[PDB]
Amino acid sequence: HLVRDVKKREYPKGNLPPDYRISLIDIGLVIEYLMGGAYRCNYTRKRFRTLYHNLFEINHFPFPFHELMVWAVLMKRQKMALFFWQHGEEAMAKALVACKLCKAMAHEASENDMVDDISQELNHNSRDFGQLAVELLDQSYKQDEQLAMKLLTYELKNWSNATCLQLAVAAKHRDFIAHTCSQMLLTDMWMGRLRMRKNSGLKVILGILLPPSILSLEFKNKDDMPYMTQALIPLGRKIYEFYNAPIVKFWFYTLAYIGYLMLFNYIVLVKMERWPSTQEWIVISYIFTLGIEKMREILMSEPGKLLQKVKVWLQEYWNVTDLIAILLFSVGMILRLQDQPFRSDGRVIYCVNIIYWYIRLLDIFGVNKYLGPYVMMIGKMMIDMMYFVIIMLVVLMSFGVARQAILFPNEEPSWKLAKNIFYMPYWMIYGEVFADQIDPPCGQNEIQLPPCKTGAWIVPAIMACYLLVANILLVNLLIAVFNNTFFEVKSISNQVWKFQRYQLIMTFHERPVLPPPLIIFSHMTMIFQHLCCRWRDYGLKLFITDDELKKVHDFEEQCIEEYFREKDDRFNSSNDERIRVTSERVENMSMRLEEVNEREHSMKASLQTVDIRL
Amino acid sequence: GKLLQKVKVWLQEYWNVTDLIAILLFSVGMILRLQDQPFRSDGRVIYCVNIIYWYIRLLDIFGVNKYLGPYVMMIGKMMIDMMYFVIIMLVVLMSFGVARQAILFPNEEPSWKLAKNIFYMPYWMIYGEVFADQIDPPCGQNEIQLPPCKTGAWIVPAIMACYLLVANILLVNLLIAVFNNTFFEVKSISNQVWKFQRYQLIMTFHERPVLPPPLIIFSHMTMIFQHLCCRWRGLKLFITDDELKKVHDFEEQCIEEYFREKDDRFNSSNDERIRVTSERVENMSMRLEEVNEREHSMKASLQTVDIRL
Ligand SMILES: CC(C)CCC[C@@H](C)[C@H]1CC[C@H]2[C@@H]3CC=C4C[C@@H](OC(=O)CCC(=O)O)CC[C@]4(C)[C@H]3CC[C@]12C
Ligand SMILES: CC(C)CCC[C@@H](C)[C@H]1CC[C@H]2[C@@H]3CC=C4C[C@@H](OC(=O)CCC(=O)O)CC[C@]4(C)[C@H]3CC[C@]12C
Ligand SMILES: CC(C)CCC[C@@H](C)[C@H]1CC[C@H]2[C@@H]3CC=C4C[C@@H](OC(=O)CCC(=O)O)CC[C@]4(C)[C@H]3CC[C@]12C
Ligand SMILES: CC(C)CCC[C@@H](C)[C@H]1CC[C@H]2[C@@H]3CC=C4C[C@@H](OC(=O)CCC(=O)O)CC[C@]4(C)[C@H]3CC[C@]12C
Ligand SMILES: CC(C)CCC[C@@H](C)[C@H]1CC[C@H]2[C@@H]3CC=C4C[C@@H](OC(=O)CCC(=O)O)CC[C@]4(C)[C@H]3CC[C@]12C
Ligand SMILES: CC(C)CCC[C@@H](C)[C@H]1CC[C@H]2[C@@H]3CC=C4C[C@@H](OC(=O)CCC(=O)O)CC[C@]4(C)[C@H]3CC[C@]12C
Ligand SMILES: CC(C)CCC[C@@H](C)[C@H]1CC[C@H]2[C@@H]3CC=C4C[C@@H](OC(=O)CCC(=O)O)CC[C@]4(C)[C@H]3CC[C@]12C
Ligand SMILES: CC(C)CCC[C@@H](C)[C@H]1CC[C@H]2[C@@H]3CC=C4C[C@@H](OC(=O)CCC(=O)O)CC[C@]4(C)[C@H]3CC[C@]12C
Ligand SMILES: CC(C)CCC[C@@H](C)[C@H]1CC[C@H]2[C@@H]3CC=C4C[C@@H](OC(=O)CCC(=O)O)CC[C@]4(C)[C@H]3CC[C@]12C
Ligand SMILES: CC(C)CCC[C@@H](C)[C@H]1CC[C@H]2[C@@H]3CC=C4C[C@@H](OC(=O)CCC(=O)O)CC[C@]4(C)[C@H]3CC[C@]12C
Ligand SMILES: CCC1(c2ccccc2)C(=O)NCNC1=O
Repeated sequence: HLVRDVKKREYPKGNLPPDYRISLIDIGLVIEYLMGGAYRCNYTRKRFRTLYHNLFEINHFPFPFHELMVWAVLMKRQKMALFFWQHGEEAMAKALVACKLCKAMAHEASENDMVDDISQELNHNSRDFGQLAVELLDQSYKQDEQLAMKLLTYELKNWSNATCLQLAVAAKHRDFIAHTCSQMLLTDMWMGRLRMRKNSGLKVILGILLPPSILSLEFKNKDDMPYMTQALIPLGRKIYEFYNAPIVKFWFYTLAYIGYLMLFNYIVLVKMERWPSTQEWIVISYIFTLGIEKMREILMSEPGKLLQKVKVWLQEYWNVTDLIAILLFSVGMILRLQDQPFRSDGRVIYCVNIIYWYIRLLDIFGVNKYLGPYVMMIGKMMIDMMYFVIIMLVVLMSFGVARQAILFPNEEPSWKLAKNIFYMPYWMIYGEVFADQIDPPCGQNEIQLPPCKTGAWIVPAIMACYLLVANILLVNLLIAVFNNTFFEVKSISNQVWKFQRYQLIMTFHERPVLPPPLIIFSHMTMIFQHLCCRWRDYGLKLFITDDELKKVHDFEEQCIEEYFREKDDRFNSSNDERIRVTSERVENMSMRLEEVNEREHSMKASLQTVDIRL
Repeated sequence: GKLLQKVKVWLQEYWNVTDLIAILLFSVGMILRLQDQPFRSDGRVIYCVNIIYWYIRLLDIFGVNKYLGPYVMMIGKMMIDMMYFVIIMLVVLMSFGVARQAILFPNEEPSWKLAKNIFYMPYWMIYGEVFADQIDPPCGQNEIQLPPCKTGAWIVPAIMACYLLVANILLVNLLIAVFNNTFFEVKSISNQVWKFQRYQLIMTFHERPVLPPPLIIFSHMTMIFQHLCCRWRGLKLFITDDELKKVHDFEEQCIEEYFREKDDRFNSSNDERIRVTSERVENMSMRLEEVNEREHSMKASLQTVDIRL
């Protein structure tokens, strides 16, 4: 099923004839499609294409097990694949790749409507291989924490030059990106080349606001852990390593967002004249220079097809709601630069972006380890709040239509009838019963009150039923929902926060130095450098040597051997297996001891016969 | 011994710190009140600020009772969850307030009352006052000619609706859930911490003077006079050496019985019983195989010797 899809999508054939002898080149194209992204497998590298063309001790694969694992995972031979995982090397890479392969064959088989037993069992094998990765990583963390880092970040040349961090995030395997080893390593990329492991927020902000405070900060050495993408003199390196550190580039974009948001408030509370004010020109700068940055994230993303780059970008929901608000603020500008009333309406459009850009402070707030899980808590409870909104919408419009029609009989077609359905009953949920208009005094002589509309006594009574259902039934049931969905959403949103930290370090490592209002200088540097170097890759890898590659390898088979050894020891000392082994040995006692008694019967009988003959 | 270390140990107790702060502000209020106007009203204002603190302290006063004290520590532990709610609600409140003030009043001038109108109306909106006359005021019509509707003023009831839904229904109920799931943990910790702070309670009131604060100046002058005249001219039991011998022997009895009862629980837990039985049964299998081989040889030798006889 896979080989038909990768050949039909390459050169549109259709159903390939079943006699097709699927080449290792063709297997390589299956591997790239299931992996996704920029993974370009060693089969379809241009050297092995030459080798297959020139052949159909340079025939044996240097590390055969790696190719066997991929062979057994693609053909669903699970017990064979788990034996291949133990016997070998780069096992951390092998388990995380097999976790992504098993998940990728899972949704492909469900898409092709292959039988459900295929899709369930491939998702079971994905959880098995992913669980072996956590239990190997934990065992590496117990022995030597520093060598576990090198295992997590070294450049996996046999797996399209990725690292074990990138492979797990691509596999969305949340527990691997939430273990203590990965989080304290992601902290090390966050602080960058700074060793300021204390009161981190205050010292970095004082470095930004007062640039002389950078010189009093403790910086790590040049060989502690060089996480990098592609491979007076103190004081210049001190400023450069500070103003490239990802935690520095965060708070320097954050004090420019808080500086933007403080400025835009001033232009809309205070009047706007015909031409833009000095404050408003800094605002207009911030939106468009951000729009160039949001454009940059699309073009310099992972895929190659422009539409596939766009599809990667639409996945992040905070990124797409940036560009909608940027285009909305542009529309608000062009109207604002015209004569009123066009200006008045572009004033209004400006104030509606305020509804968005304070809510984007929620995402900036997500960096903190306490407010961050609180924010993802809010998003999950709103799905429960939508069901509250639908049930409330029936009860609100049932009171609203009944009140507007009984109290106001002889009305005419107007859209204000629709407003009066939703106006008064909606504010009754929030503490205002509109007490003067509950039961207005009618049909009496105060002056002379107007005559009572027929059936107006029903309006207090259906008010009573509506306020009981709204405020003591459905709001109270929403409280009961929110408690009993709070625990599991808490446990999920901590681990999802710890998993989306990886996105947060890696994007800010790729964002420019200067803030959004000054990003036009760095953006001109990138455009000029790309054009001039033409005339004349992602992630932070450790890029290790060869003799350290051997050593990091030897650390890892000892972790495979010790993991499997403690698994055999825990099984052979668990109470379940001790009762089993005791019971089976006692069963083999009973045939034995009964045989001893029958033979001692013949021995005592032969002793009696010899006693007769002696 | 050092004065700064004395100050730091004293500054560990937070109530003590806020006491010294409140006494300094009451001193400042006294000085401004014993001057003349326009300073006497300011000293009165400082006095009325200080009564808020001297009323809250009642919670520390109430912290001796077995039921109220842990409740006060519970309130203190849920303040942090409220602080997170405060930040989130502040973001939503400022969004509605800025949108309201900028849309409804479009020709204002630089003034600090803009910041008041940002925060005033949305904040009282959370506590059951929707300010019904100013939700959608009638405009753009004659009934007297009402002033023309500001452009986009229809948005204000809609962002009102969304703000009140995300204020009174979402965040408050989420804080109910947050307080409600963490109540058990905070309860257990607050009872244990209250039982711990009772030591500081007894200790401090053992060392405090007898006369009340309004008459502690007599005990304080007695203390300074006693310190001078005697310079010139915890609660322990101080047991005898015999009783030291008895409490010592009591303590080896408890240490022995502790280790012995631990070894009994280890050698009567189901885990060790199953382990020990399994090891014995393994040795039994080797030995019964040996007895089988030997007695088979013995039966064969008995048959051969019976052939001999
Ligand atoms: C780093 C983060 C935490 C804060 C960065 C933002 C502030 C430094 C900015 C944002 C809003 C700015 C204010 C916006 C508007 C004005 C009015 C402006 O006055 C006028 O335009 C008319 C009178 C005159 O010309 O002085 C004087 C500067 C001031 C106070 C600005 C001072 C600088 C402020 C506080
Ligand atoms: C780049 C932003 C996002 C963050 C950094 C904030 C500051 C660099 C900005 C924010 C507010 C700005 C101020 C806003 C308004 C004014 C008034 C302006 O006054 C005049 O031009 C007076 C004469 C005239 O009216 O033409 C002088 C610049 C100044 C102080 C600006 C200086 C630069 C400030 C402090
Ligand atoms: C003044 C009035 C108009 C109030 C404004 C109401 C809305 C415009 C805001 C208020 C709260 C916001 C929500 C707060 C929390 C979240 C979770 C967050 O989403 C995520 O983190 C993605 C994962 C997830 O949804 O759990 C950002 C979107 C969302 C739904 C926000 C969407 C926009 C909302 C509904
Ligand atoms: C069940 C709950 C969760 C949602 C249902 C409530 C909303 C859909 C309602 C309640 C208040 C309504 C608003 C109340 C008042 C107005 C003003 C109205 O504008 C005018 O009447 C023009 C100005 C004027 O004539 O005074 C336009 C509709 C609107 C925004 C209404 C739109 C629909 C709203 C937001
Ligand atoms: C399942 C639930 C969501 C149903 C809710 C339906 C009502 C909210 C809708 C459906 C039909 C609507 C009516 C359809 C037609 C008209 C005529 C319309 O008249 C005009 O616009 C004036 C015509 C002119 O003079 O040009 C005013 C709104 C009104 C009463 C509408 C008011 C709102 C109504 C009752
Ligand atoms: C289904 C849930 C999740 C969302 C709620 C959707 C509806 C209940 C809202 C969305 C759009 C609203 C409408 C948007 C605009 C108007 C025009 C508005 O017209 C006026 O106020 C005319 C001016 C006047 O004379 O007063 C009357 C309310 C109405 C129909 C609103 C009624 C309530 C609607 C249908
Ligand atoms: C009239 C207006 C100004 C309202 C006043 C509100 C606050 C001044 C009060 C109300 C409840 C008080 C809280 C109630 C409970 C506690 C626990 C208590 O803390 C402890 O006992 C732990 C600290 C220690 O004793 O070492 C005293 C602080 C605190 C947070 C209090 C701090 C002051 C608060 C917030
Ligand atoms: C849960 C969190 C988000 C609450 C945060 C709300 C506060 C930051 C706001 C809400 C109401 C505000 C107050 C509303 C009114 C006033 C009166 C104002 O006094 C004057 O303007 C003096 C002259 C006059 O009274 O007209 C000074 C600011 C103050 C205390 C405001 C200070 C800031 C407050 C306390
Ligand atoms: C980004 C979030 C977290 C905080 C947003 C804070 C705003 C509510 C503050 C910060 C900048 C403030 C402005 C900074 C400068 C001024 C000028 C100031 O003008 C004067 O003081 C002139 C003399 C006078 O009229 O008193 C009036 C307040 C105002 C508009 C401030 C109003 C309130 C603002 C917008
Ligand atoms: C964790 C939470 C509780 C922190 C909340 C901090 C801010 C939201 C508060 C604290 C101090 C407040 C300020 C204290 C005093 C004033 C002066 C006040 O000025 C006036 O009212 C001037 C007189 C007039 O009304 O014209 C306007 C609100 C403002 C800026 C307040 C706005 C809201 C502030 C910044
Ligand atoms: C506009 C907000 C922001 C930002 C700032 C801090 C954290 C996350 C995002 C920015 O200032 N420029 C780059 N991207 C962005 O959207």
